[PDB]
Amino acid sequence: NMYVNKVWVQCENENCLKWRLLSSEDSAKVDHDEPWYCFMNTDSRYNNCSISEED
Amino acid sequence: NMYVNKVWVQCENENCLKWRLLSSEDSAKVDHDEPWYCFMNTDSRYNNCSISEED
Ligand code: NA
Ligand code: NA
Ligand SMILES: [Zn+2]
Ligand SMILES: [Zn+2]
Repeated sequence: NMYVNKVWVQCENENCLKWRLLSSEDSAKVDHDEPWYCFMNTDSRYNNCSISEED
Repeated sequence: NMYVNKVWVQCENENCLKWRLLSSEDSAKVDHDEPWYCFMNTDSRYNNCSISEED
């Protein structure tokens, strides 16, 4: 029995490229056929390309 | 671009059933066709059914 709780997703702004931590539910709600950017993050702590990557 | 860093795996000892956090590399090294138990955890902090689940 295994479970993925969280998934990292990369911002596709060529001047950012930061990895953001999403819940697995939120990652499931991303359209893979389109680019993903920081501003699409539901986590308001990490929803902007100017904010450093989460430790 | 997405990446799973960690995966939770459940102990199959009927008197334990605890979830343990594995790296995605370690989870990839588990044989799904066999039961998994706490003692199979490479993480010595959480490799025994008597140890509480990680926060
Ligand atoms: Na540039
Ligand atoms: Na019992
Ligand atoms: Zn960004
Ligand atoms: Zn156990």
